[PDB]
Amino acid sequence: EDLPHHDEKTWNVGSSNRNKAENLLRGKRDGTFLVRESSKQGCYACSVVVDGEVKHCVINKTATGYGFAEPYNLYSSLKELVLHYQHTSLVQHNDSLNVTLAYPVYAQQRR
Repeated sequence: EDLPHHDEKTWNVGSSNRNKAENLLRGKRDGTFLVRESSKQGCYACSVVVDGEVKHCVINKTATGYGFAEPYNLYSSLKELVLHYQHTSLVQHNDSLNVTLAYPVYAQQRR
């Protein structure tokens, strides 16, 4: 059916505090991830949950920055980042993050 990626609130929880994020990250099966801001700083970051621990991936939008974007790959919008980040394995990070952003943190809850 429709994918919850079209919904920003499904993975966007910038309003959630870092401590609140732990609760959101806690109780979630591996694969679930959330996107949030540095709160007051313009820096962005998404946290993911792994069978091993909760992680805080960093994302940064700049004239030429976004977090995921290398000469080989270059994401123009965050919406595309979330879609591909679900098909990309985080293992590459710390060479031990065997997981893929599979479902938004607020995907199961809809208004």
